[PDB]
Amino acid sequence: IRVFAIPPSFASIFLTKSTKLTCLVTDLTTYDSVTISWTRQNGEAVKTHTNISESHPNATFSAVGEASICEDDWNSGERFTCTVTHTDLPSPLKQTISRPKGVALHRPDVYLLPPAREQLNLRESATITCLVTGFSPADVFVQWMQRGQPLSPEKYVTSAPMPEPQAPGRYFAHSILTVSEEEWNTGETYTCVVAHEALPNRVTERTVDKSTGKPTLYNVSLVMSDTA
Amino acid sequence: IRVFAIPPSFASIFLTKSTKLTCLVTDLTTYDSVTISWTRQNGEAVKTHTNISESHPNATFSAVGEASICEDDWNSGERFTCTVTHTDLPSPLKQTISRPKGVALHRPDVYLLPPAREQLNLRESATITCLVTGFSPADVFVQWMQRGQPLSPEKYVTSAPMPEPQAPGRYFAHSILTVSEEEWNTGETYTCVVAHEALPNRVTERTVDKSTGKPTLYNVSLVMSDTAGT
Amino acid sequence: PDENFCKGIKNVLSCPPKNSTGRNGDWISVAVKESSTTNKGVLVPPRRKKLCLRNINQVWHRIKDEKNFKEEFVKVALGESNALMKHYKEKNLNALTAIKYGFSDMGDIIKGTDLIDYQITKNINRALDKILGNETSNDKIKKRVDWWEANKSAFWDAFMCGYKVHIGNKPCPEHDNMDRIPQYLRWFREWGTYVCSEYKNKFENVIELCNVRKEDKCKGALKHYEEWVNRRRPEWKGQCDKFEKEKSKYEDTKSRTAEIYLKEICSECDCKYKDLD
Amino acid sequence: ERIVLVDNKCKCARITSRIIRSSEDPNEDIVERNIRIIVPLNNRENISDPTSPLRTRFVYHLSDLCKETCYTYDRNKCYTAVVPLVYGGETKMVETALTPDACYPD
Ligand SMILES: *[C@@H]1O[C@H](CO)[C@@H](O[C@@H]2O[C@H](CO)[C@@H](O)[C@H](O)[C@H]2NC(C)=O)[C@H](O)[C@H]1NC(C)=O
Ligand SMILES: *[C@@H]1O[C@H](CO)[C@@H](O)[C@H](O)[C@H]1NC(C)=O
Ligand SMILES: *[C@@H]1O[C@H](CO)[C@@H](O)[C@H](O)[C@H]1NC(C)=O
Repeated sequence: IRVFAIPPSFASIFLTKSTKLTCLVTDLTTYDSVTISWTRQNGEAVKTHTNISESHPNATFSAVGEASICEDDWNSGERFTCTVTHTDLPSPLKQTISRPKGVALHRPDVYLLPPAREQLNLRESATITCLVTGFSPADVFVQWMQRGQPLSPEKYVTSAPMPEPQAPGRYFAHSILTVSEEEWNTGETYTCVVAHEALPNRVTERTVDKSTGKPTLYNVSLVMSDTA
Repeated sequence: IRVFAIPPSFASIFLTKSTKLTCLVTDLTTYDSVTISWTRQNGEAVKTHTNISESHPNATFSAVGEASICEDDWNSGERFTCTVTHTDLPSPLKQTISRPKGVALHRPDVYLLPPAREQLNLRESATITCLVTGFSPADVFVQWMQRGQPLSPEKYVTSAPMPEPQAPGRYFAHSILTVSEEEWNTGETYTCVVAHEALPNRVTERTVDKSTGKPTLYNVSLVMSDTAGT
Repeated sequence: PDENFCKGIKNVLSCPPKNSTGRNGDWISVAVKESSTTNKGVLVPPRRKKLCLRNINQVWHRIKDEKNFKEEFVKVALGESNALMKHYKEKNLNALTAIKYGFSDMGDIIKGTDLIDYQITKNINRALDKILGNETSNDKIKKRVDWWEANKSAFWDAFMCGYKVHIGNKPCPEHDNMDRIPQYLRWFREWGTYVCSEYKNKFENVIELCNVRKEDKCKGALKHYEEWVNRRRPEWKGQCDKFEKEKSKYEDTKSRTAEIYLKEICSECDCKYKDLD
Repeated sequence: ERIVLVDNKCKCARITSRIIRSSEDPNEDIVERNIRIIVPLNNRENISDPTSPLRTRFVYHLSDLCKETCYTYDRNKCYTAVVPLVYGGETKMVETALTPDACYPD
């Protein structure tokens, strides 16, 4: 009998380019006269609700209604309130979501590691990892683009952020990608992007290639003598 | 009221040479009426738990489990459960735990990636990733050592095992050791050890340092003598 | 005649050995696919992963005519014929299946319908499109299919040139015209043949140990068999699921169970099928 | 047609000599030594100890290898070491397999 409301993380607003404010009802079957609204402090119920769900024997009838707002309004801590009025309870069900307050904004220092030499000796595949660390919030959305066009999400897995041991307020996240080793031998730029609020432009790109990690000079010293 | 049953990892099977089942009950009121015997597939039990603490940092109850089951039973995969006698729960809770049967055994590959040159230009910290590929099942044990003696667990952090992006049943593990930049520049050998059941010797070790991991130059003194031969 | 005419020798670049890797390839490890959602559970062979396209990778941009386009694929086909047979000469096995599978894989790369996400495949597709002219997607796909169907003769003759530099006097085999069979069915057949050979070996071992003699070595043999079947079951599940999804679109695959499709046509030992039932 | 006099595995030297057969003339035919020695270029000085630095100076005494810590691993033999392992307060020393395909259970 609780209407869970999901706050749009930075990954969602980055991937979908717009804002979604949703109200999902849990442990409640489908009844008529559904009344849901998104309201701020002074009050602007100026949006519509679409895609009403259907009953489920687990009683998770969503009754979801997505709200589209400006990007900076959500970042301004408007503290939107979702009030749900239904037949079971005449009193409105007030559940609220807001942008977190007081969180420090420390920009990530993304490091792109080329595949190891032991990767390439077996000639099976190349495992490029994208090391993202130093971000104090945990809103990380990492894509991979080759030659401009983004890669499929199936190739790369972005692990959930985990606490940093040395830095108490910072988190680290790693996103590896598995690609064929001969394609690495051909020579093609693989770019890993990181999306985060604390970045000056919320986008930082690093480029890896066959020639990023190479010995700059060779110091062969051939010494042949016929004496002992 | 929080309850968790943690399977013994292969490190607990190998290093400790004893299988210890723990069904921990935490964050609840204290009654001191815990008497839990680990039930086998049949009705009989093997051993009772030990060392229950009646205190918690948040002033609650913290419980632990303890037993000694033969390793052949775990190889058989018989289902085990932990039932509670402690009096806060009106009905005992059962947590069925067993080794999964039918899972594949792929040998993991231990791979070391040196710190990026961009990070080394900062001159404060150097991060090295011990990337493990193609182990099944998920339970993997990883350690970091410097020149043969182990490091503290706080220095290096390892991520939870996750499914492989493209492989059907394989898993990958990613572990990082954060050290100062000057230590990396001195040439200290940093090594990673991964323990898994599917390995040949159950332990495989790899070593990386400044000269090995993406070195800037190849210095070689190619001296030869007595080309006349005998 | 059922042979090939005397073909001039062309320059070919060296390729890494197929047996150079100590692991000898991994069937389970798949690197890149077009999509793992609509094409789920399909397994790439080590042969496809080790498919050496070094010859065409050097001159994929300098090429400007279809005569050189045919000639360059002949050069890489000769290299594949040398590489596959030398690998199986040490293994003492017939290399005709590998030769025809490699030819079909190369032809599907020429089509652009090969079940791979190579940019090399995209580069060759763009080069062939600019060779014949640019049209709409379906039109250029059909034109490339027609061009490969017309020009496969020289490529296949080069393959038996590499075959007959070793076999010699014995007659050349027939084409068998499986080019209409797509990539995933051929990978299914290759996987079935490989896993059936390994089941033959492991079953022979477990019989010769357990049936005559519970010895500890026999218990180890049973444990190895259990490990291998546990490893190979998800592969069968994924490939059978893929077969069920792409079931209805050809006549040859109208036979309902995938195992009998493997059994009834070719490239199998009629021994084991790993059915969950 | 070449006689392999000495084939040392660690130095990975191949001491073999061949004679080019001349035409119908007095003998000035060329005698050669087909020695082909391979460097690891990334192995450490103490091949058994993984914690060694990189070796730069490779000393190849050709007369000595005909009849000294050795350079490259051999797939036939095992070069193994012991590494500590900790699950907690206890410390256990476990032998490890430095190279695959050499100590694999066969
Ligand atoms: C460095 O090489 C030396 C040989 O010059 C070895 O040291 C001893 O090797 C023997 C035989 O393997 C072992 O039984 C000894 O335990 C080694 N000594 C020590 C102190 O461990 C060895 O190959 C290398 N040394 C080390 C410490 O790894
Ligand atoms: C290269 O070798 C020479 C002598 O062989 C040495 O003097 C020089 O320092 C080496 N280069 C570097 C960068 O150390
Ligand atoms: C490079 O090798 C030469 C000759 O062995 C040596 O004199 C020099 O000190 C070396 N330099 C470094 C940086 O290792």
